[PDB]
Amino acid sequence: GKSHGYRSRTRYMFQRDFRKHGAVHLSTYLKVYKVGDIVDIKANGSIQKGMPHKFYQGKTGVVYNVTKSSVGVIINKMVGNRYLEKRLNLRVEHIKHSKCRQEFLERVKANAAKRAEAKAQGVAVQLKRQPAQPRESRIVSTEGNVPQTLAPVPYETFI
Amino acid sequence: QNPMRDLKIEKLVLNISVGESGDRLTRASKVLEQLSGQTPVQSKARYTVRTFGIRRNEKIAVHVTVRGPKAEEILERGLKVKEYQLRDRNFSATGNFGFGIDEHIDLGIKYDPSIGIFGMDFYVVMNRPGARVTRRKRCKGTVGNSHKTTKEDTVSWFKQKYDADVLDK
Amino acid sequence: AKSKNHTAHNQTRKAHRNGIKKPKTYKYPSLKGVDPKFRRNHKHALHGTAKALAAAKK
Amino acid sequence: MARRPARCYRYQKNKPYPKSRYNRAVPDSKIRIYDLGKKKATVDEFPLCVHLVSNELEQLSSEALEAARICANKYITKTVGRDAFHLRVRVHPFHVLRINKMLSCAGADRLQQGMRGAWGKPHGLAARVDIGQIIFSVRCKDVNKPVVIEGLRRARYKFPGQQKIILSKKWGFTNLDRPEYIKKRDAGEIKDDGAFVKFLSKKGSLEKNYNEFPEYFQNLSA
Amino acid sequence: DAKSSAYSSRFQTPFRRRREGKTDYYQRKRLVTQHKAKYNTPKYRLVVRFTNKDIICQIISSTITGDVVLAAAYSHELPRYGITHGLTNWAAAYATGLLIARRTLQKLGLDETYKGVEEVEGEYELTEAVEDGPRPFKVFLDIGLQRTTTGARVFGALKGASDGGLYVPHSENRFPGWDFETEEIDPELLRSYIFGGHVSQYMEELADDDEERFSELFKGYLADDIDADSLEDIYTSAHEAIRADPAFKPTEKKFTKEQYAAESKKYRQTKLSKEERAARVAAKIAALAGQQ
RNA sequence: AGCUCGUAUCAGUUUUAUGAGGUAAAGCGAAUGAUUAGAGGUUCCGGGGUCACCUUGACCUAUUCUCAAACUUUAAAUAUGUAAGAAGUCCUUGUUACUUAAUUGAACGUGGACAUUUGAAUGAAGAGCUUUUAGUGGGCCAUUUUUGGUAAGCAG
RNA sequence: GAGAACAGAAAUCUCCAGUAGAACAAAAGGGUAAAAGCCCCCUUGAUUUUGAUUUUCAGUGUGAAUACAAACCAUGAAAGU
RNA sequence: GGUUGCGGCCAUAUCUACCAGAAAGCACCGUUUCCCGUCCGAUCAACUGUAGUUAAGCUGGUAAGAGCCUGACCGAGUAGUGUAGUGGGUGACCAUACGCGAAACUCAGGUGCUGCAAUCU
Repeated sequence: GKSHGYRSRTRYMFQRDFRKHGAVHLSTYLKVYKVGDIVDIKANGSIQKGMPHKFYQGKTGVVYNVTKSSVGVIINKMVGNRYLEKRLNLRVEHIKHSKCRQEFLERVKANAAKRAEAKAQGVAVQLKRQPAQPRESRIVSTEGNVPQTLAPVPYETFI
Repeated sequence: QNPMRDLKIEKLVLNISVGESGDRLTRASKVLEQLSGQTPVQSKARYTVRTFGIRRNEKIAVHVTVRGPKAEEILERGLKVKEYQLRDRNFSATGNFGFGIDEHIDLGIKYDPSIGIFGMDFYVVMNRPGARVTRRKRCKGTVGNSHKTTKEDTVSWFKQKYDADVLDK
Repeated sequence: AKSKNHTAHNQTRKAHRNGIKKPKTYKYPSLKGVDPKFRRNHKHALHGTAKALAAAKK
Repeated sequence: MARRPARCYRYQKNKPYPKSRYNRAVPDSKIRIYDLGKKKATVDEFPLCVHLVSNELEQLSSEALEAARICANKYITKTVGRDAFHLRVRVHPFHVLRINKMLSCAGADRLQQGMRGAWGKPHGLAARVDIGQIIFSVRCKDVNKPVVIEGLRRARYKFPGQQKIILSKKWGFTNLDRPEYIKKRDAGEIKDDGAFVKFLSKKGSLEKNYNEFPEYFQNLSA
Repeated sequence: DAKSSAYSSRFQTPFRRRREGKTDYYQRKRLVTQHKAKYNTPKYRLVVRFTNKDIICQIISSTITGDVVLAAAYSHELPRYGITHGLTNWAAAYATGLLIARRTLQKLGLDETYKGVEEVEGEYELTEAVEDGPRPFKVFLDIGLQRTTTGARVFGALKGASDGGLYVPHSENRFPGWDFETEEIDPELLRSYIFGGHVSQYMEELADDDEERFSELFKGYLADDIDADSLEDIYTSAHEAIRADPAFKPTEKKFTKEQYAAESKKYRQTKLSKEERAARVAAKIAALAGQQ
C-alpha cells in the first residue's frame, strides 16, 4: 500500500543545516510574536513537538493566536477551487519573522517623514515607488578608455 | 624548574580478575578490602565471550583505586617484591605504568584461613597537578602539550624515586 | 478492464474557469481557537469598554 | 543466455543503476585492468598524451570497453613493443543494465505473463559517457604518435557512434600545458610519485614544502 | 591526533560559551523562554555562582542582543558591611543574597514593602504578597553548571534572596539540615549555619584539638583576634547594615580609565600586519634555503 | 434564477523586497557507498627464510581515474509563499475578572493629524454572494520532464 | 592506540584521540553530545471534562498528532516538562 | 585596554605545534568537623584564601599551517535551464533567439565582533 504518512517525502525538508545541528540558538525563543505579525514557516528537525506539515514549510501567514509555547498561524491553502484558512498551532521554533513586514514598516515610516517634509517645504516628494526607469542619455568619453577591438577567437579544443 | 610542574601519583588501581562469581569473589573482595582500607567495586562482565565461563553481567572482577598517602605507601609495598625495578615495557604512552603481581595474601599480610589465593594488577595513574582542568565540571578545559606526561618523563621520575631502573631483561 | 488510476490533466483549467478566489478576510475575524484565557479577558474588557464609553456619552 | 545486441542499450534512456545494496545480484564487469603498457613509467618518459573522445552521449558496454582495450593493446604493443606507452581507460562500468528474462519455448504464453511485473533482472554492466568525455587516454614519447593514433583508430571500431582522436595539449596525463609544464619541471617543484607527479604549492607549511621540494628553494636562491 | 582536513571541515563547533563550558544552553533555553502571551515581560534570573576568593550574584534580564543586568553584587563589597574574611563561605552567600535582594528592591522602588524576615529562623518562607498591592518581585534561580546538593552555598544565596524581600520560587529539600527519615528541615541547624555555625564550631573544635591548624588556617581571623562566638554578632551587624543602606557605593577607580587602557595596551601584544608576515616568511625561506 | 452594491477586499500577470525548496548541474586531494593505479612509511596480532637479523600479509599518509534514483558540502533555471496601507501609521488616554514587580504590556478602543500619488506596474471585461439543477465521472494526442520495456500507433 | 600476573584476538582495569563513524523495542528516513544515548533517584500525565486545529479529506468519518483551557497530579531547587 | 559574571551572533571564534602574559582577575592550588558523594575530598560538597605558582587552564601572538568566512572582470556567462522556431541531425543530442544563471576550481583578503554590569599600574 502506498504511503502518504504525515512526514512522507521529508528526507530533506527537515535536514538541519550543515554544521548547524544540535540545539538551536536562543533568539528564536527570545523574539516576540504579537497578533497580526506575518511570519514564515521554516520547520526545525530537532524539535519534534509542534512540527508543521511538510506543505507549510516555507509558507507565510499572520499570527491569529499566541500561546504558552506556540503561536497560531493562518495560512491560505489552495485545495480544490479555492483557498482555505489553515490554522496551525506551531511551536515557536519552526517560525520566524518575515522581513517583508520590517521593510514595509520602515518604508512606511520613511514615507511618513517624506509626507511631513512635503507638508512643510518641497511638495510632491514622489511618495510612490518607481520601477527601474530606462537609463537617461549620457556622454561616454574616451581618455585612456580608447575603444579596443574584440575579435571572435578561433575554436581550440584544449582536450 | 617549577614548584608544581612535576609528576605525581593520583591513583593506583588494583585489579583482581576472578574467573567466576561467589565465595571466591567475596574472598577477593575482602582481601583487597583490608589491603586498601576501603571496599572495592565489582566489575560486571561487559559481554559474554562463550569461551571463558563468563556471561555478561556476572561479576567477574574486583578492582579498587587508592589516592594519596595510601597509594604512595602501597606502591612502595608493591615494589618491595618487584625488586624496585621494571622493564622498558609496562610504561604506557600516556605516562601511566603497571605491573601484575601473582600473590599478596601471604606476601604482605598474614595468610588467614578461608581466603584462598589471589594475584593482582597494580596500575599507577601517573601525572602532574593541574589535570583537574580536564575533569572539573565548569570550564572543562584540556591540558597542554608541556603539562602532558610521557614515558620518558615517567622513567626519569621513576629513576628519581624508588632507586629504580628500567629494562630488567 | 484496466481502468486508469490518476490524472491531473485539465484540473487546473477547471480550477481557473470560475477562478481561484481569496477567502475574503473580514475585520474582526472569528475568535475561534484563539487562547480561551485571552478570550474571556476580551469578554470582560469589551463589556467594560462599552459601559465606559456609553456612560461617558450619556 | 545469448547476449543482447548493444543496439538495445545504446542510449542513456534510464537513470544510473549502480551496484549497491538495492541492486544486489549483479554479475562482474568484463573489463578489469584499466592501466596498460609501461604503467609505472615516470611522467617525463611519456610527454605526449592522446585521447579517444566520444563526440556524443551514449552508453559504452563494459565488455565493449574490454575488447577495445584488447585490440588497442595489441596493435600498439606489436608495433612499438611492450613498454613504449601507457594507456588508461578513463570511463568505468558502473551502470548496471537490466534484461526482462523471457521464455520463448513452445506455447510459453501460458507459463509467462509478458509485461506484468516486467522489472528486468541485471544483464551486465555499461559505462555512461557524455559529449566531450575521454574514453581512452594513451601517453607515449612523441615519436610514437603514428603508432598510438593507429592503435586508437583500431580501438574506435569497437565503439558505437562517433569518436575522435584528439592530441591533447597537456603534458602526459598531467593537467598542465606542455611549454609551461616545461618551466615547472625545470624550476623543480615536481616530485615523482611512482607514475605521476606532486606539485609545489605557494600555500603550505614552509617546513613541509622544504622537506618535499628543496630543489625549488635552491634553484630560486641560486 | 593528526586530525584530517575532512574532519576539521565537517566539525560543527558548539556555541562559544558551551565550547568554553561556562553556560548550559539546554537549561538556559528553558530558563529564558517565556510564556509567549507575556510578550515583553522579561524572565529575570538570579544568577549566583562562585569563583574562588569571590562570590558573584546578580539579577539578569534576557534581551535579544544580550543579557542586561538590573543590579549586581560581589564579595569585595561585603567588607563595607563588615564581613572581612571568608568572603565566599555559605554565610557570605546568604549575606550577599540579602544584599542583592534589598539592592534590586531598592532599585525598583519596593523598600517599605517586602521587608523579608529580620530574625531569620531558617524557616522556608516565600515572601507573601501584600494584601491589595503589587505581588512580590519574582526572580528565577540559575545555579548554572554547578551541581545541586543538599546544603549548598548556591542555596544559601537562594535563602538570602528569598529573605531579602525578593520572591524566588524554591523548596527546602536542599537546605542544610534536611533529613530523609523526616521531611522537615532543621531550623536551628539552618539558622546556626547562617551566622557561621558550621564555621564557628570548627573554630572552637580546632582551638580545643590543637593550635597549629587553628593558626595556619584562619590566620586572617587570627589577625582580627576574633574567636568563634563573635561571628554571629558580626553577621547580625552586617545583616542590619545591609538592611540599612544597600545603595551600592562603587569603587574609587584610582588610576582611572585612560591609564588602565594605555597601561594594558603598553604590554599587550599586537597582530603583525600582512607586510610583516610576507617579509618574515621571505626571511624564513631565504634562511632555510641559505645553502642548508 | 437571480440578489447586494457600483469600480471595489481583485488578477493563471509582473517589479522591489523577502523567504522556502534539494531537482538539473557540480562534488568526491569533502562525509557515507563505489571504484583504477601506484609512491612513502608497521607492533615480536603470524615473516613463509638464519629465534632482533633486506625479506613482502596488512594499515595509514600525500596522490591519481571514473562514478551514484533510494550519496552529498555546494547549488541553479522554472515553478512557489508573502507584502507593497485608510481594515494603515502616529499621538494621547479608556476597559479588562488577562498579564505585569508595576498606574507593565496585549487586545479592543475614545478623541486628533494624515490630496496633489491613500504610498509599485498593468488590466479590471462590473465586483461580491446565494440558491438550484442538467450532463460528466470509458478519455485521446503533441512539444518538453520522466517510469517499466528491446521497442511500439505499448502501458503509467 | 598505548598499557597492566595468570589473561592470548576477544575476560577486567587505566589513560589518550574520538562531530558522532554508537544508542534510542521493532523496517527505512530524519533527529539527538554537560542529550532524545548509558547508569542512578522519584513516580504514573499511559488521568478527567471536553472543545478547537493539522494530515488522509468531501476540508466527512476513523486513525494519528499538535496547541491550549478548566482540574488533579508526577518530577525538579526552580524555570520548566 | 585587559579580566570576571551573564550573554548575542555560533569556527573570521574551530584545530595542530611554539611562545608571551606587567596589575587585577581567573585557575591550579591548601585542608576535611559539619552539609554532601563516591571505592577513592579524584569529581562533587564544606572551610581558608591561609603554603605558592603561572606549570597548566584562560587570554593573546606566531605558522608561505589544515580548516572556516568573504570577495574577484578566477573558472564562466561555461554547465545547466524557461520560452521559440516548418532549426540541424536518422538519433542520441546539438546550434541559435530572447532570458536566468551556477558549483568545483585560481587568486586576494581575513582569523572574531559585540551588548550589559563589575573590576584592574
